[PDB]
Amino acid sequence: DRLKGKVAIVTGGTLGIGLAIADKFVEEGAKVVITGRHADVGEKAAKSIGGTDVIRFVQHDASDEAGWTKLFDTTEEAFGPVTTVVNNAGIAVSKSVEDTTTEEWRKLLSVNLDGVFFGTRLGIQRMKNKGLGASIINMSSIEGFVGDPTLGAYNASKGAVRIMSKSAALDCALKDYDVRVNTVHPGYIKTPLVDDLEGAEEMMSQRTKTPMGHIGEPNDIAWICVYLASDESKFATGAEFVVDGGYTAQ
Amino acid sequence: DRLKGKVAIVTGGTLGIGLAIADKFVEEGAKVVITGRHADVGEKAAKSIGGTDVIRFVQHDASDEAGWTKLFDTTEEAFGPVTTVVNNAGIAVSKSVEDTTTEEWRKLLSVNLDGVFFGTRLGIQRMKNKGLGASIINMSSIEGFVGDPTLGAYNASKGAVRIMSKSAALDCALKDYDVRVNTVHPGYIKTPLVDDLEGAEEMMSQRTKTPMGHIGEPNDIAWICVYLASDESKFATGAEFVVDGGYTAQ
Amino acid sequence: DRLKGKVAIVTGGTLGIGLAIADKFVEEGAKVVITGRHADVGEKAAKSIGGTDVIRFVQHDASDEAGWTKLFDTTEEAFGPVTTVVNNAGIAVSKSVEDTTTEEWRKLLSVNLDGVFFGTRLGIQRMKNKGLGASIINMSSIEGFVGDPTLGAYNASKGAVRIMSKSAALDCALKDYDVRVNTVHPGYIKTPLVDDLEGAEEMMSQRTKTPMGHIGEPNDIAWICVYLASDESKFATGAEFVVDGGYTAQ
Amino acid sequence: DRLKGKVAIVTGGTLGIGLAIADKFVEEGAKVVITGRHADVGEKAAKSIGGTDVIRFVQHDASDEAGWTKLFDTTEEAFGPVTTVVNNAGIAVSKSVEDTTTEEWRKLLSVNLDGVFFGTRLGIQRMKNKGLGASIINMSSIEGFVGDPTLGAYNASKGAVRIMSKSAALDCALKDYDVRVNTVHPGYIKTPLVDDLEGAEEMMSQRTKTPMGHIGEPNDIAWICVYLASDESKFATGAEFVVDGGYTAQ
Ligand SMILES: NC(=O)c1ccc[n+]([C@@H]2O[C@H](COP(=O)([O-])OP(=O)(O)OC[C@H]3O[C@@H](n4cnc5c(N)ncnc54)[C@H](OP(=O)(O)O)[C@@H]3O)[C@@H](O)[C@H]2O)c1
Ligand SMILES: NC(=O)c1ccc[n+]([C@@H]2O[C@H](COP(=O)([O-])OP(=O)(O)OC[C@H]3O[C@@H](n4cnc5c(N)ncnc54)[C@H](OP(=O)(O)O)[C@@H]3O)[C@@H](O)[C@H]2O)c1
Ligand SMILES: NC(=O)c1ccc[n+]([C@@H]2O[C@H](COP(=O)([O-])OP(=O)(O)OC[C@H]3O[C@@H](n4cnc5c(N)ncnc54)[C@H](OP(=O)(O)O)[C@@H]3O)[C@@H](O)[C@H]2O)c1
Ligand SMILES: NC(=O)c1ccc[n+]([C@@H]2O[C@H](COP(=O)([O-])OP(=O)(O)OC[C@H]3O[C@@H](n4cnc5c(N)ncnc54)[C@H](OP(=O)(O)O)[C@@H]3O)[C@@H](O)[C@H]2O)c1
Ligand SMILES: [Mg+2]
Ligand SMILES: [Mg+2]
Ligand SMILES: [Mg+2]
Ligand SMILES: [Mg+2]
Repeated sequence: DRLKGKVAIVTGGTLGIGLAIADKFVEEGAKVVITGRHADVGEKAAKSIGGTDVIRFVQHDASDEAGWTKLFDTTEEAFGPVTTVVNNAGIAVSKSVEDTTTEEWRKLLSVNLDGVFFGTRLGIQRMKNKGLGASIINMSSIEGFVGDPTLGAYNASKGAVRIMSKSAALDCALKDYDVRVNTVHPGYIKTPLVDDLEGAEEMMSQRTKTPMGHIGEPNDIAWICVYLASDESKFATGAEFVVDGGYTAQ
Repeated sequence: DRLKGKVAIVTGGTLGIGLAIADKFVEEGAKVVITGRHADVGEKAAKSIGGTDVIRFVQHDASDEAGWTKLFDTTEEAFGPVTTVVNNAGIAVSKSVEDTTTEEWRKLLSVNLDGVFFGTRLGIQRMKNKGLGASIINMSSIEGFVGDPTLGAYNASKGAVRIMSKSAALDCALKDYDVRVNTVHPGYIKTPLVDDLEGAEEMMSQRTKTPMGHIGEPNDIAWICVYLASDESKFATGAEFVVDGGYTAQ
Repeated sequence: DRLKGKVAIVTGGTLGIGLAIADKFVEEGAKVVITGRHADVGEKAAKSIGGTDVIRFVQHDASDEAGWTKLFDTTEEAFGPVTTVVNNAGIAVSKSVEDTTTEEWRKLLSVNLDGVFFGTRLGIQRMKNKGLGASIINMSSIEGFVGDPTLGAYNASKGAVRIMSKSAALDCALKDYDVRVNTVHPGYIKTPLVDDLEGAEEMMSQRTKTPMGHIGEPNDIAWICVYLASDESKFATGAEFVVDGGYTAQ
Repeated sequence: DRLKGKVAIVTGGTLGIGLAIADKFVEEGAKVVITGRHADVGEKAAKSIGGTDVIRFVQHDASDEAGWTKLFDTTEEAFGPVTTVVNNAGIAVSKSVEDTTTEEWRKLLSVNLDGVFFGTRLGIQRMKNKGLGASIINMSSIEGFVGDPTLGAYNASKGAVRIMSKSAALDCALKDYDVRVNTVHPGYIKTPLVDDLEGAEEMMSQRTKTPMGHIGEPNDIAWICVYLASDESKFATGAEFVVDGGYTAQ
């Protein structure tokens, strides 16, 4: 319904937030290609949402530049012209700036920053001037707004994603590309990422962190992405959309 | 559909943005009471959207404090317990801070600030702890983010609404009131308000103002309000939602 | 030294932050008039900093509009043309939006908002186009950035001051008035205001509030005001300056 | 005077903003080591400010990780324990996100992001827990707040610097390291960087960009850095300091 005729690429769409985004996208009429590095997890994820007439899994590392062009070619051949790109693939490292190894630093930014750049850049090139009502949704974080003492590299990547997206949004708007670029800034969401962050759920459920006294679910982010992907938000570009249970409000 | 069982008060719902919010709210299954100071315009506005089974007009000035209590009583009698409050009623004065008369200053703030406060305060008192999935949507502006040399009082009011709403959102969250509070920050939208601002449409359509090269329509704001009113945004509180064609992105 | 030839009005300069601003202003060569409602405290405050050749007390309520004109006339007669206005006079009420009486609401805003407006508006009219390197410094807060569940009216006032100042700054800049307008956003500072907020010092000293593990002192705000008052910041206008021990960084 | 006993490393201190920072730092009593890639420009710069008793040039690429440790060792041997680190070295590329080569992307981020990370990380390790009143000043930009259609990679780096610094500031504060971390966000400043951006000065001097109708000078940024380096700002950490002639205010 709300995403009629839309064709979406959702990176890291096999687990957590990305899975829910893909799930709700298909539910609203969109055709979706999800990516991930693990094929077994990926195929199970895709089949869990629907058949290959609406959703397909493509194994792809978001930091793999050459693979991005093939990903677009695959999606377009399968479903027609890509209209929506969700740069969701991302990882977290639990290290202060002081304690961050250069290897940790480079690896996180390769995925969280370079991966988003690859998708956004190619997304603009491929979707511009085609009357698709194209939408690029880049997954930032509340960590793109505020800092965390043990998420140094993570903070850097999300701050980068936040502002880089504004540049793309402006360029597309000024050149009448019919492409919108926005960022989503989830608070803490119950996902495998958060499960891997030791004690994060109990600590961030505290009122001093999340005022609602609990963390969110992947569907909380799926629904704001549906809005941004749909023509409902045709006047929304370059903006930041925060779903965080009040985290950044205090 | 998306607003099933919701009962909404939309202040200033007889023209422009408020009218579209009411229009789309009814479309998504909500019961709506719209307010305005002019009865002739108001009654015509309500009938243009639907019958009295889904929408009714109530004559009410948002700055009328005593009237707010009667408004809630009237809405509740007609449709049952209020679940949604859209503090949308607002006015603009085209004056620099330097050139603003104290009368202009007090009158704009009476409506834009005191009115939003009256609605938010009573909204919390009336909707808390009732499992309604209550949502309070306060209409700020891009003028709550950036200044304009000829919108002094307006800027003050929208900045106040922006941050006051965060206070309410936090209070409701920490006390488990089941009430969410968010602000919407429209860019320039084609409405009687903008029509009353001499030459505003052509000037704000310039790329140096709105990068998309045009201003928005009332439906652009209606749809984000639908999202905030719905249980889809159950994890969104204390946040700011900007639909401005890229105005604040540059 | 750093404020040579400057003539400053500092509202609420008899205690706390305002007192320190006046103290350091005089130290850096400026002539200062401090205001307050209590004459006994005020006269003692002025004499504690210096003689009437550098600082004088004038009894004046910031919400007294007519009194503002006489204040400027008095200051100018004593020290020559005013070059600097610090709208610092402000009060706090410890109430949620829900629990705020309309009387509390109107009174806080009368001082914190209308007072700042009166000073800013007249400040522009009186200091523009005189080559004074004029600076208007409006005292907002971290509560102009984030909300607090028990500072509803306060949050509104500080958000208003934050954005209204931008309007004034832009107007002055575009019209080449040689007047700059900026806002200062202190975190929690050890003052009679904070002392009047029951238990505020111990609670806001907690790491979850102020990361430095303590609140600030009035001199912390004095020194950033000295910078904004001086010609050192001749390229700074419409901006927000935060001294909060990291409060808003998390 | 204001920087008594301070020992500063200023990366890219041989031209533009960095040169002025070094100049004013020495003027205020600090000992300074400036870096740059070109030795001839570097030595001329250092000698132009003072003798080797107050300032020395060290040839160093900010993206050279191993060189950073030697830089700290050199500075400390020459002047005693480092107290201040100004991560100022940075470059700009005039390309939209769409038109940005991966090489351009990687090279800019290597300097503007990785360089700042190297300096901040080592800065914390070397200056913590020594009672130095240590200050880390990371040079972001207005391009870390808003986007520009032809500064894609640049926007990314400055957004990254903006938020990464907050993480460091929090960690240092919570662990009582006696190290502060803040970001400076200059508007357009007359420097060789801006001269290399074709037509940037005339375009950004337009009122629609910089409201003051002109761009700034390197000293405008030097003076805010002096404040941040001095003990005057001992309560300021994790914050953003904007000197932009009103650019981001509209
Ligand atoms: N969960 C939160 O609290 C939260 C909060 C704010 C922002 N975010 C952001 O939302 C995004 C998703 O978060 P999440 O919690 O859902 O993470 P997640 O649960 O761990 O799932 C991440 C997904 O991305 C895939 N992936 C991981 N690395 C990849 C790579 N290099 N290339 C392609 N795909 C990759 C993963 O599959 P494979 O491992 O098999 O590759 C997985 O399907 C992230 O960008 C995150 O930064 C999350
Ligand atoms: N249009 C924009 O570009 C724009 C941009 C950002 C934010 N906003 C905000 O969005 C809100 C609505 O904007 P708008 O453009 O649609 O305004 P509008 O076209 O002029 O319509 C305002 C509506 O509010 C009613 N109203 C006016 N004063 C009232 C009062 N004291 N009490 C109750 N109702 C009142 C009006 O009806 P009556 O006159 O009969 O009372 C009218 O129905 C405003 O708060 C505005 O500040 C608008
Ligand atoms: N202290 C903090 O933690 C903090 C944090 C952020 C922002 N601020 C802001 O910084 C400003 C000063 O704070 P503060 O802590 O130093 O307050 P304070 O300790 O209570 O002192 C307030 C000063 O203003 C005067 N004053 C009060 N009401 C006035 C009025 N109507 N007209 C003129 N003068 C008046 C008071 O003298 P009289 O009573 O005799 O009139 C007093 O000298 C305030 O605007 C506050 O909102 C403070
Ligand atoms: N100018 C503006 O309008 C403006 C506005 C906002 C932010 N900023 C930021 O302020 C900082 C300085 O700006 P600027 O205008 O003064 O630039 P600039 O005039 O071109 O000077 C940059 C200085 O850094 C040195 N440098 C360049 N690349 C380096 C590297 N890889 N390693 C070490 N040193 C290096 C340069 O010397 P060598 O070439 O010999 O190496 C030069 O001395 C930058 O981070 C910039 O992003 C500038
Ligand atoms: Mg990199
Ligand atoms: Mg916070
Ligand atoms: Mg009033
Ligand atoms: Mg702007």
